[PDB]
Amino acid sequence: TSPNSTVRKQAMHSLQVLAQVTGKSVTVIMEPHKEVLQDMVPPKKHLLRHQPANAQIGLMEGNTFCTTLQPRLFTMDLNVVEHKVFYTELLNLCEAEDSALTKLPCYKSLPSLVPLRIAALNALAACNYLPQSREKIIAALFKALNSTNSELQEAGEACMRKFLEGATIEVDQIHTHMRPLLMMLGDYRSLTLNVVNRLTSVTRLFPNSFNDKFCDQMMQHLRKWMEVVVITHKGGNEMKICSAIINLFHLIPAAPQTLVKPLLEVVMKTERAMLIEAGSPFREPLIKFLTRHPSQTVELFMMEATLNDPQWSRMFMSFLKHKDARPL
Repeated sequence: TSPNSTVRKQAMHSLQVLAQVTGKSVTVIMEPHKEVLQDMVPPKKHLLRHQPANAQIGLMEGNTFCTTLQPRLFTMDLNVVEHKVFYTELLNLCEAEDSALTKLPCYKSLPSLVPLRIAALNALAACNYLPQSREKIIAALFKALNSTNSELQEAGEACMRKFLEGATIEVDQIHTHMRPLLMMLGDYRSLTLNVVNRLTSVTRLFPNSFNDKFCDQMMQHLRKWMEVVVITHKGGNEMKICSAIINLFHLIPAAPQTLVKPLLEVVMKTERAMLIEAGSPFREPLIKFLTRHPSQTVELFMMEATLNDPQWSRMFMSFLKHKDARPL
């Protein structure tokens, strides 16, 4: 529970090393000592609001560590007053606005709340075994997963991955929590890089969520974004938007093989307009998608007319030379 992040992480790593060398588990090693944690896991004698931010993060990380062990060293029970207080503080920290935290004196001087929010989210995701909590925890995890902050988004994805290891989540819950984002992406201008990153995280965690019609909508949006990229190039983040959208396809299991032809056509059109082959950032995600349907790609490229057309032949040769193109 040390406030010093280096010493805390080295102690946790040291306990894991000791468990690996001895062959015992971390819980067995920590079990006779755990008396020394009784005041800290969960924090009893002080409210976290009174404690400095570094101490708060250290206590939350220590709680996450003790609760994440395979046999839990401490099991939180919401019937215990201190445990409910700690859980409520974690929920408030995850849910509250940045301005509501800033007015609190302990946070008032942090350069960024984001490390505190990540530590709180990790401490909340560790409570996957309490059946009463799950709805609020899932709501907080989805709020973090939908955060415009990149670091908070990645932390939300990781915490959701950690939470799903010990708790189920229903498809209805996913659809209800993701409905605000899915409704907004009807127009192509709404597809910022953050939105596509959030969709990527959702499809990584929950592959079932997205179906064929979503892939068609993403294809239409990608066509419009590639047209915008070409217009911008002719006039002189859209390239990253395009690349992320293409990368989204190979992570959706419901993406049909029929997408290969329009995807190749739009990438070829954009590259020909921009006159780029080596510097094209569309090849890396496209080859990931093509390797998922290698027979369709080979049959499309190995057509006589397509092998005569020098541009398509060049694109085929470039794909076949790639490291990931073993299926092709």
